[PDB]
Amino acid sequence: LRHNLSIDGQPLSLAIYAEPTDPKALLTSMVQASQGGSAVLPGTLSLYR
Amino acid sequence: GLDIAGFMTLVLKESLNANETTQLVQFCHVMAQLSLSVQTLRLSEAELS
Repeated sequence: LRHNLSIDGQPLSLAIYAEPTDPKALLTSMVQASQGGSAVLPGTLSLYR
Repeated sequence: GLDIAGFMTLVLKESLNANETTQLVQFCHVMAQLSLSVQTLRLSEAELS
């Protein structure tokens, strides 16, 4: 009587389902980087044409 | 305890070291560990840079 059950202890009020929050999806993206050139070496002038 | 200069000088030296060869292989194992950790974490080029 105190816990509001039946004669055999079965609950008189149906327990709520408590539907979960459920998982979510994941995402990824691209990443870039930048660089410069190398020092220009003075070409040793040959004799050819 | 090896810098890059000592690194390639002792590499070009034909393993003329008693324990500094052990130091060099420890250096190589450390770089291998770092590379494998980077591969496992999938750390990207720009992030590492």
